Amino acid sequence: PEEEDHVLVLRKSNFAEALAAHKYLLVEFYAPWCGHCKALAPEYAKAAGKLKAEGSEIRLAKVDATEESDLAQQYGVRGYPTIKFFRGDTASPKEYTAGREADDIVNWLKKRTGATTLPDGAAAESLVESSEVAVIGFFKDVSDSAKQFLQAAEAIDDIPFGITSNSDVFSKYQLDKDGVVLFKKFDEGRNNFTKENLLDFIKHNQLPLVIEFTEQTAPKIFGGTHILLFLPKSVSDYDGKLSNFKTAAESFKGKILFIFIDSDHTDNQRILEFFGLKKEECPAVRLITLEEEMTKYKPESEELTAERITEFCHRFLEGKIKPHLMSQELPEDWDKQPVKVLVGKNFEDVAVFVEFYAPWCGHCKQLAPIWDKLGETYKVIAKMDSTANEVEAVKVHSFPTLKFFPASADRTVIDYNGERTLDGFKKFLESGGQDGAG
Amino acid sequence: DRLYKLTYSTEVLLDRGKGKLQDSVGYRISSNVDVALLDDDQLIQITMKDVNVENVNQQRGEKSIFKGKSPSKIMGKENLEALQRPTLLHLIHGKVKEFYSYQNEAVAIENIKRGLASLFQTQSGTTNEVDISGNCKVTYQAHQDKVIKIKALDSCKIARSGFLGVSSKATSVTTYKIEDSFVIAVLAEETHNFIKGKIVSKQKLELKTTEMSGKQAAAIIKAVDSKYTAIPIVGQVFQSHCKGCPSLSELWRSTRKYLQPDNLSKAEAVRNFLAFIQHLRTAKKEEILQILKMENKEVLPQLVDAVTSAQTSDSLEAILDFLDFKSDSSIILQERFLYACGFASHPNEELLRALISKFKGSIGSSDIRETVMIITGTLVRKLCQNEGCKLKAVVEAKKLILGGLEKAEKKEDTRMYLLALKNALLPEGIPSLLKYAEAGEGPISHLATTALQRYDLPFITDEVKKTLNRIYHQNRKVHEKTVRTAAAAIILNNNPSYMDVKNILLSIGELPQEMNKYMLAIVQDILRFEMPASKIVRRVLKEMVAHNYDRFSRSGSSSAYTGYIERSPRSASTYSLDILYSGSGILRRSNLNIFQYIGKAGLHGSQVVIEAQGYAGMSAILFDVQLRPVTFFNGSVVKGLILLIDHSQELQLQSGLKANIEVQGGLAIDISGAMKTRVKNRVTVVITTDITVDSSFVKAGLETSTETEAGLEFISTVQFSQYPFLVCMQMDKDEAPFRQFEKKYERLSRGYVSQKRKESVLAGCEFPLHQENSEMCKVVF
Repeated sequence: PEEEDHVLVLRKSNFAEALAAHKYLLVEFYAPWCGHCKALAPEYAKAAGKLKAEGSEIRLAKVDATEESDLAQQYGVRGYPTIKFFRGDTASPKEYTAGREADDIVNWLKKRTGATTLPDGAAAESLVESSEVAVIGFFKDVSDSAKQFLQAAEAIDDIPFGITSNSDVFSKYQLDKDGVVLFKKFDEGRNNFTKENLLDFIKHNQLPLVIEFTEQTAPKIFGGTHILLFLPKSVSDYDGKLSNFKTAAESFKGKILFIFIDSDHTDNQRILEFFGLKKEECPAVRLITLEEEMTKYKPESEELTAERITEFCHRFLEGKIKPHLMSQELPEDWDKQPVKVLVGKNFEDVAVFVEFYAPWCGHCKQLAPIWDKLGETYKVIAKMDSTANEVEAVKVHSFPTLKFFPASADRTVIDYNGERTLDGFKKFLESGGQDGAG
Repeated sequence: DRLYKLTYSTEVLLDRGKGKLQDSVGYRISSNVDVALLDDDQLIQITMKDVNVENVNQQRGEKSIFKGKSPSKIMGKENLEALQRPTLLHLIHGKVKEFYSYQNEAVAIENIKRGLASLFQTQSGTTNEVDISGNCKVTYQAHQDKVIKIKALDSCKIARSGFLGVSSKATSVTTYKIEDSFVIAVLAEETHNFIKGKIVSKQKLELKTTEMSGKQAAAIIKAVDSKYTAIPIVGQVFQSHCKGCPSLSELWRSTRKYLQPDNLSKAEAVRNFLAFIQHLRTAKKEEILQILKMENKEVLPQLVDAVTSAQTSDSLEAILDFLDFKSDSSIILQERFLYACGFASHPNEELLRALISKFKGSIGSSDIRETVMIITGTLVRKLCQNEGCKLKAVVEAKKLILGGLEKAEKKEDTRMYLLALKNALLPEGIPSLLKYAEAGEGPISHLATTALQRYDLPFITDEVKKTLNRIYHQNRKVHEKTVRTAAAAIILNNNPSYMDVKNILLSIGELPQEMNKYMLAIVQDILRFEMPASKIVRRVLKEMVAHNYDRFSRSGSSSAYTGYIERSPRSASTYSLDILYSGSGILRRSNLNIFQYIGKAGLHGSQVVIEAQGYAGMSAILFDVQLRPVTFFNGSVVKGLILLIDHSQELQLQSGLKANIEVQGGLAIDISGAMKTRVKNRVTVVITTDITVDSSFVKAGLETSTETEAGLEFISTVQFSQYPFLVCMQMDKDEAPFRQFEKKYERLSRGYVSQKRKESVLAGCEFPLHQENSEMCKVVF
């Protein structure tokens, strides 16, 4: 195997050889273009040098997952900075989700080899705030349930479980009996507690209610229905709107994820324009589902407050919440003109004969007096601005593809192909659509 | 055994294919035929009495020239009695042994008697029989009382020259209504169903009533008459009348001022273009060569294209003797010669051996020498797709391209052979192309990659896609972005794998935003068009790591749109305009693709690729023919009158009639680029379908000059006053007239002449591209 800066290089010819030879090997399925792999490679080399200079059998190795996609396809690797480790007989590698630096890897491998201990005179700081979410396990006999707690501690590698046997720590953390408390630095800081309810409790309390939309947080968001909020950071009462969003997030924590995104930054304007909102409403609330189909939902009440945003997720859970479309509704003076407009909003209740025109084409500009005269003579014929609205039944590559609307809602598509004159359409409408259609 | 008194008619029809319409018709030649019998060898006498020509469309009545002309006047003095002069035939087991007649007569009058005697030479079986047409796979379908004779006219071996295509059918179901011993009626359907025409021949020989000793039949033919000499049963080529009179001072002078360079846009000018080609095909070598001796050079390229569009033995020698390849003054004439040879629907090996000898010759212009090799690969591609790759010329040409590319000593030769291999479509150039795709030179690899893009899915394997992966993913070295996107376009189109789509979508965002917008738009255009590759993309997008809106939201200027100009469940025509801009928004590779499909098959109709950097160059494709790419600068752009299709199967009908099914389609193009930049695509489709039936004493014709104009002009409305690039793309089609024609003839060497005319104006609309481009363009609106 090729060794560079004490890092084995695997190109499907030595990966199996390296894993069968080195029992304790750290795996990296990196990519040439990814900036995460670009930053990880010096850290990977530093950790490989730290392990190699020490007298330990563990080392590090990188695999180009782009050129070696079979390893990613067999294992199930879905990320480029993904770090894994294969020990004995086939087992799932430890999902490395901690800090990707060298000494962090050195501390992390000790957990996977088979909790952390610190002196109790750390001024009650190091044990609790060693990391962002650090759990301390309290037990007088570090048994029947203590061994179960230790097994749960060893179940998750990414959580730095604590060991406590000193008597003053039990009283200082105010526990009459043995228990598990999750500590954090963002939401509450303390959450006191089948063999799975403890893991569910830790995963539920570890989850932050609100997430600032950034590059770093983004892979964890889709890793786990993200109700967004295009709230400017410099908006009027940013704190109050954010507190209302937090109170909304307290109602729905795990099923619906709450993300607040600053609309002031131009890097988020692409996210703004993906939903269609060109910063029309600063406190606007949109829910996006990304399960194989991007369906951006529309809240029922645009009069939105803390309660409205709070129960909007319940409204979405009811299933009655409709998707959002950029289709304008019925115009103000539709009744005055003999030809009326049946928009995509009214394309089912009111939409008789429909047509799908476009103000783009100059031939449609020339036909506008002709279509005015046809409607003036026939004083229902519907023109539809499909550039702004959307057609659900069919698509129009050639936009004046006339679909003759039937009677009694037995929908059929028959293409009129006349000469675009003021008399041909009158002759088509003189037969009631029986002649000239299709 | 005795004299048989039968009546005969020769029904000739020239339909337009409507289904039931008496718009155009042909003459009916009628006679009362007396047949007398003069081992299974037998000799008979066939005599034509009461021979007269009548019309079957008597609705007009006396509008034709059959009124006031005697039957003697119509056919002439000698030919009326020549048909009335008896003819002989030797028949063995229902097949033609030998055909005997006086032979001192016109060819066409003998053809009628040759078609008349074939009804007694018939048999449930299949063979190559002897008849009027020649040697064809003849399907005998015997019924319980009658027999159906189906003749595969594709399998006919005759001397007549029979050769973006024209489909045809040649159903020749012939019914010999036979009751007791011989023909009591004949129902001979001779439909040639090929803008379409149904030219129908029919003959009705009905028996009404009836009333030399020797062991050898060899001398009996001489004993009846000494002039009864040997002649074939197959008809011969004749031209009793003017026919294709050359008339260089007369006929060419008529079309000299109807093909002027100033009115090439007009479809009336292009209508005379196809007429003069039909004259030159039935013309001798010295006749065509004399026209170009003192012709004007300004109207010469139309004549050069017209001569080259004939594609006969003498005309090819005439144009090659006229055009001196060593002469560097006539750049355009050889270039028009090469293009028309490239656009020839039926190129020949002698032309290929000539063009090989041209490359072996001392060609003064290297661009023409490059153009020869580009056409040489085009001829090889047509021949190897016509089961001719094993030819002595083809292997010589393949070794010129393959060996020259493998062993290259000059930079221009590599660029010449890359363009040549692009037209060649040789599967053995793939190891050379993948070598040149990874060679590290920009234009060389990009031309090779686009050459690889011309290759199909069976010609691209997993190893080929893995070879292009290192170009796109940049595993080993850096490549230019146009090469990687083209390589990504090949992989996504030519059966991508699950991980291949998986890795490409993950690359979006990490690439520069100029490439990110285009690469997103390519996958976006994949999803919109419901491609078969999109199902794999849908399985990749099923996971949340690929369907995330972080990658789907990109601020860029590039685009990739594909739509249908026309679509039907039987066939469809597609177009696309995938323009990739730079980081600053400058255009880099705009791919204007024009495609046409017919059922399962499809033909790349056109492709104009405008490329800019900082150089400025354009690449032109016309109907599966990569032309020589044109560079505007470095450090009347496209103009030509050319043919598209040619179906000129000179049929010999079962009744003994000469049917010339000539379908020609030509256009005049004028593509000029001026920079606000516009590119025009001026198309004038002029289809002149002709089906003329002649027998040198009665003439009938039908001409359908369905001519259509078109135009697809793209405008790059770009505003660069502000820091964002306000780039608006718009392809504007202007109004073009649509016209149809129909002519009818019934002559006997004014006549039954009529003209039908229709006219329509097609409204033109701007192409909307995609709605993202529509937002910037609505500032103009």
